[PDB]
Amino acid sequence: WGKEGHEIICKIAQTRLDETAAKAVKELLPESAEGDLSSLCLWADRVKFRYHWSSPLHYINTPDACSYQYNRDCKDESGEKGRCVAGAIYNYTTQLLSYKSQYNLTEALLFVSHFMGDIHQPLHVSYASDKGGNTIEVHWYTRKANLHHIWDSNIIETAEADLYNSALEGMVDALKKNITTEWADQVKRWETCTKTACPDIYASEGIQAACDWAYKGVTEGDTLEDEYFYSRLPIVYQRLAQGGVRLAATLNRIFG
Ligand SMILES: *[C@@H]1O[C@H](CO)[C@@H](O[C@@H]2O[C@H](CO)[C@@H](O[C@@H]3O[C@H](CO[C@H]4O[C@H](CO[C@H]5O[C@H](CO)[C@@H](O)[C@H](O)[C@@H]5O)[C@@H](O)[C@H](O[C@H]5O[C@H](CO)[C@@H](O)[C@H](O)[C@@H]5O)[C@@H]4O)[C@@H](O)[C@H](O[C@H]4O[C@H](CO)[C@@H](O)[C@H](O)[C@@H]4O[C@H]4O[C@H](CO)[C@@H](O)[C@H](O)[C@@H]4O)[C@@H]3O)[C@H](O)[C@H]2NC(C)=O)[C@H](O)[C@H]1NC(C)=O
Ligand SMILES: *[C@@H]1O[C@H](CO)[C@@H](O[C@@H]2O[C@H](CO)[C@@H](O[C@@H]3O[C@H](CO)[C@@H](O)[C@H](O[C@H]4O[C@H](CO)[C@@H](O)[C@H](O)[C@@H]4O)[C@@H]3O)[C@H](O)[C@H]2NC(C)=O)[C@H](O[C@@H]2O[C@@H](C)[C@@H](O)[C@@H](O)[C@@H]2O)[C@H]1NC(C)=O
Ligand SMILES: *[C@@H]1O[C@H](CO)[C@@H](O[C@@H]2O[C@H](CO)[C@@H](O[C@@H]3O[C@H](CO)[C@@H](O)[C@H](O)[C@@H]3O)[C@H](O)[C@H]2NC(C)=O)[C@H](O)[C@H]1NC(C)=O
Ligand SMILES: [Zn+2]
Ligand SMILES: [Zn+2]
Ligand SMILES: [Zn+2]
Repeated sequence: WGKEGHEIICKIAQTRLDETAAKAVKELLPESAEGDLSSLCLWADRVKFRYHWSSPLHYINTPDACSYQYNRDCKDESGEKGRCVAGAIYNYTTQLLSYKSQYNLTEALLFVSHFMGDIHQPLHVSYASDKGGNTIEVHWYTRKANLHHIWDSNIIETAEADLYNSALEGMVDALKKNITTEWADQVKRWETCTKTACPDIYASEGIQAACDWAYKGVTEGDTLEDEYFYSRLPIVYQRLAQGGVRLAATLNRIFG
């Protein structure tokens, strides 16, 4: 996701922390964050080149199909197993279990927070052949955009402006209300993990969404506008809510 998606996920998550996780997060964040996890939930994107080994950790490349399997797909372009967003979530969650080494656990917190978000963006678990939709060039209303960017940013930005009247917290607040009043039974399933982290579950949902919602109906050169926007917005909402709920549930397990 772009900035807005990560902020939403991290705002939802931080308000769902239990006392032990809330305490650990306050302790691990730098002073400059002013206690707010969401102020640093794009940090991982800002070290893609300084930590160039981290760049493949934001996504999963799959074959042209609707399936994900860790052993088949969780690898970087050189074939190194584990080097994908699912593998990164396992790595950094494991590191945080040691909290109160060799590792910087502030970085581990910021990585797991960002990557729990990215594994929920459908086009972060999608086809190698189109670079997760980056090579699918369309228009978003009147402007050129690639499909990946539409999912990272344009849908959310257009909703924030047109539907939420530029209210920086309107979408968050509406998602939180629905977590309580519309989605309670589902939320319980979203939180449950028979392990500490369950990223493969989330990735498998994501490639299915990439097939059925993101790529579906889209051809190079199309104009995506209201029909696509209104029909895909509920799945964006779902994935943001899932990401926030699962980030909190995972941190609660780690720090508990
Ligand atoms: C899980 O989370 C962890 C933590 O975030 C991730 O760890 C990171 O993993 C990446 C690789 O995936 C590492 O980067 C690579 O590091 C090696 C060198 O590794 C040694 O040096 C590291 C840096 O040390 C200096 O800096 C520190 C900090 O300032 C100082 O303290 C030191 O004194 C040094 O000055 C050091 O971090 C490494 O230690 C880690 O590993 C050891 C085990 O060996 C542990 O004991 C430690 O506790 C610690 O965990 C280690 O000592 C580089 O060689 C890599 O770069 C080369 O290769 C790249 C291609 O693969 C290429 O792009 C680069 O240009 C570079 O290429 C050059 O060198 C090659 C080899 O010689 C040549 O072939 C090539 O031609 C060219 O010349 C790369 O930088 C991170 O260091 C590591 N970070 C940490 C903190 O551990 C992990 O990836 C995560 N995994 C998943 C799945 O999420
Ligand atoms: C665990 O990991 C985090 C994230 O990587 C580290 O936090 C980062 O620390 C660095 C400093 O090491 C901060 O950058 C500095 O920010 C200040 C203020 O903007 C700059 O003045 C400073 O610039 C100087 O140093 C650079 C060194 O390369 C030079 O390029 C410049 O020219 C200039 O001389 C530098 O940019 C990051 O902002 C900060 N990131 C975050 C997200 O907080 C942890 O480092 C610790 O915490 C820091 C706040 C600071 O107190 C460090 O001294 C601490 O080590 C790191 N924890 C570790 C290693 O224990
Ligand atoms: C929070 O949950 C509420 C309730 O589900 C969401 O509002 C509902 O949004 C749906 C669209 O996802 C609306 O349904 C649509 O209505 C039109 C017109 O009838 C129809 O063409 C579509 O086929 C679809 O049925 C629904 O009217 C609306 N409900 C209410 C009471 O306003 C809301 O969007 C959710 N917000 C977030 C952030 O999740
Ligand atoms: Zn992202
Ligand atoms: Zn992206
Ligand atoms: Zn990212």
